[PDB]
Amino acid sequence: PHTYIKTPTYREPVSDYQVLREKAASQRRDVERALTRFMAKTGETQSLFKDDVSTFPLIAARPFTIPYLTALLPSEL
Amino acid sequence: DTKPRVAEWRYGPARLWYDMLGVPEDGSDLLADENFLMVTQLHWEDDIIWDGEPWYSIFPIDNEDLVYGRWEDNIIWDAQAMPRLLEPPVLTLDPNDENLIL
Amino acid sequence: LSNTVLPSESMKVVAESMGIAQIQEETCQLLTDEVSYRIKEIAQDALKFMHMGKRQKLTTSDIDYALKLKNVEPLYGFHAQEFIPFRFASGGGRELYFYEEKEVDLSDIINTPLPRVPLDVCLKAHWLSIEGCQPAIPENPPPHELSVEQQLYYKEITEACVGSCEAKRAEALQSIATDPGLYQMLPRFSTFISEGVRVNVVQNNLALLIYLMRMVKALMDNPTLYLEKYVHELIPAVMTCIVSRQLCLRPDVDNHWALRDFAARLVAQICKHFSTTTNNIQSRITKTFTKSWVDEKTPWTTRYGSIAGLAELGHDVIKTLILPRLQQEGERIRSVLDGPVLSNIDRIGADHVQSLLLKHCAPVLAKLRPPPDNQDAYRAEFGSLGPLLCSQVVKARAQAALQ
Amino acid sequence: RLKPRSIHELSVEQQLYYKEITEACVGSCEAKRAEALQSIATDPGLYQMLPRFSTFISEGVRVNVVQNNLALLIYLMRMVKALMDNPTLYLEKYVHELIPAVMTCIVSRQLCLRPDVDNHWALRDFAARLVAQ
Repeated sequence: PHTYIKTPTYREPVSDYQVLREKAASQRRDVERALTRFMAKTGETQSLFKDDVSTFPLIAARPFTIPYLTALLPSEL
Repeated sequence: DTKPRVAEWRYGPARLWYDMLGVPEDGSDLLADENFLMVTQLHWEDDIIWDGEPWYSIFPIDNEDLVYGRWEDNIIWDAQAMPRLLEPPVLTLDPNDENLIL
Repeated sequence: LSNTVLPSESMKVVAESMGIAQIQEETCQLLTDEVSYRIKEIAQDALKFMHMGKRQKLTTSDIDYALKLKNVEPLYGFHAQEFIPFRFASGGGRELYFYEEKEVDLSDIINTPLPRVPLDVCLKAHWLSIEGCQPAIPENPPPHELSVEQQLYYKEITEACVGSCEAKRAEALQSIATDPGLYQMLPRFSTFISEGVRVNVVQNNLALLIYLMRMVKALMDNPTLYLEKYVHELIPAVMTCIVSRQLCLRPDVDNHWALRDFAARLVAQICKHFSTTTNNIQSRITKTFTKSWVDEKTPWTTRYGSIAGLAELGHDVIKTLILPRLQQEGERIRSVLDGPVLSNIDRIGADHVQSLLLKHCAPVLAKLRPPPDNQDAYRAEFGSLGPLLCSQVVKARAQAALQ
Repeated sequence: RLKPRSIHELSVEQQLYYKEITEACVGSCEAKRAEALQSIATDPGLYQMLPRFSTFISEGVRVNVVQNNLALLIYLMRMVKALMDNPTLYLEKYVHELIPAVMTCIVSRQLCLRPDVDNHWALRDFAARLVAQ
């Protein structure tokens, strides 16, 4: 079978709960790190250390005009 | 035929373009084969190394659309005189690609 | 379209409420074109009390004012607050609909809660428009799915590359180029880029196309994500930025020319990194560029794009594609040194094509000719390509001296 | 919407020969080497597997001259010679990978012991110059 057999093959599926938990965890951590570094670089920034923007940038605290609306209200519903 | 564009989603990826457009809801002899063989089109000399210093697939599976499809039919040669009418494509999340959780 | 009447089988049913056993079909046709004629004369005379008494609703007191007008006796009991109920009866072969009327004890109408007393008609004055627009008084009218983290990241990154400011764009492109986990958001970026390059046909925006090509160039520089599964979408977008003819809103002043050589460098990179013998990316890109260049009737912009891509592919491509059609330069200089219409837009595109052609064919002439090159320009087409080749040999000598 | 799970353009079985012929052509046993060789020189259905053979040759010589492993190279050059005399397959789509591999066998320095196998090295350059012309 090779001269004539023509049975298809598939790609190796990764059904492992350990590596799926690791993949989803690391992708979520990387996308939230990329998002927070992008938002701290393109805005007002604070720093725990003197002149520290490259490592650990903090998005600066802005005051709200009505703070209970952004505190108490649910965003996913 | 004139192409004025058509949009069917306004809610998936490219929603920003759809909103900017304002499409509401779902409403809408040098051509000889040898010339193109890569022996005659590639500086393969640079490769020569001088003084250098199966039940599941063994090989990877290629993009069937790139390998087989005529993507050349999505090139817009003339904006006004577009031979066919292009339609909005929905996101198709291919699961053959690894690095995608689902 | 046609004269619509009540059905003739609705008069056989009515004639059996009377007691008439057999009624022939010519009598039933004689009945239904008269009763549907008298319906249309009270439908249109009820509409004369709906219009003259300004109501636009056609209440049941409009039909009762029209039956009073046609002398026919009124229909009693249609002013009470009712609706349209019907009750289906299946039966053993007799299909019909009826009312299913209900009863009520008489002391429960003597002891109903009375509605509230009505008010009398009074007048009220208010300004509708005061020398202009309406006032804002209350008498007027008032006027697989991305997680939220990466949904927010997708929104911020895509809206940073639409053109509000340049610094946020540079940080967004430096995010796309240098983040480790941007998979699961690659299909969204590919769809965004390809649809956005398509939206150039509705609005010929050069700037947003330059931004999308810098988005593709940033996506290519990411070491972590592999664009092999999504390159079939990004190839025709860059191809559309190369070989389309109107890349500009004002064709004469917009430098569509740079989005041409930038996207040509981009497609040379996209077929250096991804062309495999199973893919046939580079051969299929050269074939599209070649049959767009050799074929006449093509505009000078799309010929510029074809020559730019073919000349960014490499040296052997311009040896075996560009150099046979160097006589085409004569067909170009037909419309440059001697044009009946000088003030058209063909001249700037033609001498742009000329400048690109002789710039890219000068090292090819420096590779496959003698070192002297005395009258190679005269032997060349128009004698200019040869001057450029002499300049190229001089530049090569200068580079050797620098080395 | 998820696009269907694609299949490789080779049978699951198809992958195996690729595997038996390549594991025989690295020359652990000489009669095997030959059995594989016989196959490569006259299999009519060896097209549509030829990208994977050309890539295995090319990639092999380049990571096989990092340490100058002469047999690994003499076996790959014999695999090239067995690929060429097959009359059915169309080779000049793949010769852009084949030619810089043979030039490297002929024009390269030998990282392993300089003398002794230089006799074979001359043949490595003899087999490479034969297939080059």
